[PDB]
Amino acid sequence: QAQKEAIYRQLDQTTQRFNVGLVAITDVQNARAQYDTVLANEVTARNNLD
Amino acid sequence: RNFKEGSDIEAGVSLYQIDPATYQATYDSAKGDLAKAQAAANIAQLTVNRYQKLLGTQYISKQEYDQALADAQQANAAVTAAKAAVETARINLAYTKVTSPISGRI
Amino acid sequence: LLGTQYISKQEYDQALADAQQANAAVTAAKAAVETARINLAYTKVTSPISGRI
Repeated sequence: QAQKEAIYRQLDQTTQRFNVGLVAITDVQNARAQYDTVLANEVTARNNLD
Repeated sequence: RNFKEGSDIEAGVSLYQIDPATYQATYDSAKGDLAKAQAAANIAQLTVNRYQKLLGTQYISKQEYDQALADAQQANAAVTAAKAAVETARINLAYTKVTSPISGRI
Repeated sequence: LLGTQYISKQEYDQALADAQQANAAVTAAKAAVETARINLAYTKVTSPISGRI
């Protein structure tokens, strides 16, 4: 969960760079991709949770 | 010699001509750096301007934004520097010549 | 490079930065070169006017 909190805000800021142009989308997609894996990660836990 | 000998002239109306050739480029030399001055500084300007938008956002790292904002601060100072360089040159280029701030019979 | 957003507009900014100022340095140069050359033009004294010497 905190991972997402961390990894999302990153991805969150990353777009802000692409919003500032400070990143390209490659940073973005991967960053987004980088994020999504987090989501992929977490759900399993809850899955595992149950 | 631009004037009419023995005529009366206004102030600073330049009736002679030095050869600007040396200085004229000399003025340019500063005019070059000023551009270089504004250039490097302008980019700094954009840099802070971008970062400023980061302000309150994540990566900004108040130190770092400050780093550029300095660079903003720092670069523009150089901007002021070159501008004078242009200025000193210009006043050394259009300096020539007319004339004894006084406006009178030549 | 910016054709598909592969860099940082910041970055490209920086690139143009020097590319901007670089030529200005060039300008600082050609201005320089002419300077001495002008002096070399001073050498080889030109009659500033025409007439019987």
